[PDB]
Formats: sequence, C-alpha cells, structure tokens
Amino acid sequence: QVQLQESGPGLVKPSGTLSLTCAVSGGSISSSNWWSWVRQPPGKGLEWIGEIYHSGSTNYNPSLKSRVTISVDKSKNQFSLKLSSVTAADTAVYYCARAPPYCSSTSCPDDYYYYYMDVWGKGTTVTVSGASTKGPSVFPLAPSSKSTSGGTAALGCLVKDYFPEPVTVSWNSGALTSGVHTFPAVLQSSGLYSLSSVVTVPSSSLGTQTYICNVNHKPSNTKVDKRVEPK
Amino acid sequence: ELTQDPAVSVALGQTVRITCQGDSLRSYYASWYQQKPGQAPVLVIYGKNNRPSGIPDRFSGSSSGNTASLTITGAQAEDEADYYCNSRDSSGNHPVVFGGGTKLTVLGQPKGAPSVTLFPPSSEELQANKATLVCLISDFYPGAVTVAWKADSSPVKAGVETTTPSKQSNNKYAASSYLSLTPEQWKSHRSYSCQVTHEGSTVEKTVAPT
Repeated sequence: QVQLQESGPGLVKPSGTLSLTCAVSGGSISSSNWWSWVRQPPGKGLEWIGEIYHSGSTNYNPSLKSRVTISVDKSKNQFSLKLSSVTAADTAVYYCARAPPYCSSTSCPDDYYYYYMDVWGKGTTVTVSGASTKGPSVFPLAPSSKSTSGGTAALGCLVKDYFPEPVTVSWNSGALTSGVHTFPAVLQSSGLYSLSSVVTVPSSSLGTQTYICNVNHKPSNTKVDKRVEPK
Repeated sequence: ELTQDPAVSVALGQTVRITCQGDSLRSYYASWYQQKPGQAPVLVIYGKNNRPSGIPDRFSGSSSGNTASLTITGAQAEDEADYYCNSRDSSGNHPVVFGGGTKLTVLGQPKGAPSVTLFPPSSEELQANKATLVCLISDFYPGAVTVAWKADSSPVKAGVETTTPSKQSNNKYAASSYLSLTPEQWKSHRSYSCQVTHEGSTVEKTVAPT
C-alpha cells in the first residue's frame, strides 16, 4: 500500500501479448480499493486501462475491452496486466495505481462519489517493436574545464547504441549527486538510442578522486561501471 | 469524455482558472494532477476543494453542474507544467475517463544564453574503429536553438543527430548533438566545431585531435 512497483518485458513484438505485474508492498491487496492500470503514449495524454477488486471483479475501458485481462494474485500480494494483439500504438509508459471505493447508487454518504489515484508506481516503459534488444556501449568523456566556472571541470559518460528505452545513470554508486546532468536520449537514424551523462566537479580533484558512472539498461539486463580519468 | 483547453498562459503573480467540462461531472467529483516533463503525475486535488498534504494552498478546486475548475492564485514559476482532470463516467458500468490535458505556460520568466560543452572522441572508441563528437547544450531560454557542425572551416551536415529541446528542472531548456565519424576522418582534419545559435547570438566550440 505504501509502495507499488511495476515489472515487465520492456520490448514486445507486434501482435504479441504485453504482460506486466505490480508488486504491492507495505499493505495487503485485500483492502477495499480498486487496483488500476494507466498508460501514457509518448507525447500524449493519460489513458485509463482498467481496474480490479480483491475478489476478482473487473471493469475495463470499452475501447480496450476486447484485448485486456487484469488479474489478482492473493498468494503473492500482486495484480497483473495482459494486453494482446499489440500494435505500434500500444507503445507507452504503463503505471499501476490504487483508487478508492465508490458508489454507483444515489444515496450513499458524500465521500463515495470521489475518484482519484493517490498511490502510483514509478511506471515502466514498454515499446512494441519487431527489432531486437541491444545493450549499450559506454565510453568515458575526459574532463574539460573550459565551459565551467572557476575551479571546476566537466567529465561524463557516453552511452552509445542501445534499444529499447530507457537507461539510468548514477555516479560513484549514488554518492555523487551534486552537479550531475543526464541529457535525454537521441533517436539515431539506425533506430538505436544514445545519451550522455555529465557531472561538474572541482578541477583540483581530477588527480585525486575516482569518478565512475553506473549505467543500467534493464531491457538487456546489463550494468556497466565505467571509470573516467583525465587525459 | 472530459474536455480541457489544450493551452493556457498566465503571468507571474496572477490568477488562472483551468476548466474541465463533461456530462459525467454531474455525478462524480473531479480530481486533478500536475505533471512535469520526465516525471510521473502528481495528485493535487482529490475532489471538490480537498488537497493532499504538501500541495500549497494557492491551488484550489471547485465544481458546479457539468464543469470543474482548478484555480491557481498568484502563479509562481514552479507551476509551469501539464494538468489533467480525471473522474468517473456516469454511463454504463462507469469507466474512468481523463481530460486531454492543459499545458500551462508561465509568462515573465528570465531569458538565458546556452552553455555549450564539446567532447572529442575517446581513445577507447578510436581503438574500436569508431568516433563520436558530443556537443552538450543547456540552460537556454526560450527553448529554440539551432546547431551546426563544421569540419575545419566547412559545413559537414552528414552524420549529425540533434535532439529537440526539453525543459530542465529550472524551466530552462537543454539539448545535445552528435557527429559520427570514422577514425580516418577525425585524424585527417585539423579541427571540428559545434556552432550553437540562440536568439541571434552564436557560441562556437572547437576540438582538435591530440
């Protein structure tokens, strides 16, 4: 109840079946709530998919009713999502959330006509594509102090040619957070993604401190820890 | 189906009213969400005029008949985001419907020149018989920019990949451009240049093989 987390394939071939699961931690699935699924295609709005009760009753979006099935696994404190006959228009970021109970009648107390979703997951990216998963190649970007302020330098990591989205970057196992700027990816003409992550550090530390970028690419189950040293 | 305005603008310190219209709103209350680029939606209004903890009281909600309104009194820069209304349908088995969204622009924010950083290819990539030039652009406002590449003193135009501007956490914008070359091309020229132009002014950074 306190936290929800999605987990899925990341890539689905056309006409395949999207399969997702939301693990509920900190609370029980048998609560009087409607466990919901929401998606948002790239550059578009929010779209409600469906919901399920802890007894198994469901309610679906009429435009997706013919392709969706939402289940609840009381033995694992989870609820899942299935979406078949996928196409390119099903590429989106999918969220699991929790909605309150309500009344469809006309004589309930006032607090039964609200609707909202106050507990959300972190979301997961699913891209419907016929291409294959490609892990990243990480190269260091040696320090440069010309574009920064007095007594600082800029060093970074280049994450080249991966598919699909996304990748996350951290520095020194999260111990280095000030001055970090990860830029959004570029879609190269080859269909592969690439981005860079730069961090600003004191130029007086370039010879004494170790700088390592931690690149994580979940769709390929790959993690790289690249050391960045001066020229 | 709930209807919103696709774009609304407000000046710093003034009041704005975002409307949400739908026949279902006669039966169920309307909730509101705020979403900034690259983040998940955040609940700001449960319904009526009830807000979660952490939401500043400059946000307020109301509804009457078939319409609902989110009101932001005294808009600040951190209120620049998208806003979605959300409720429950009144027909059938009551599915959940969303509004199309409203992109809220805040006027009067300060301008800013782009900060440019250009990295040459690394020794590891060259040894792998590849070469990438990385031009990183950040902190420019407004979010329009043009990037041009130069081999020595000549335009190249081939092998260039540039991203569209995206909004940073400080409402300024960032972008990046990549030039892919062969190791032979990198060593057969004396320099390459990344030229970034913004609001009529240009910043030029140059790298050289060494």
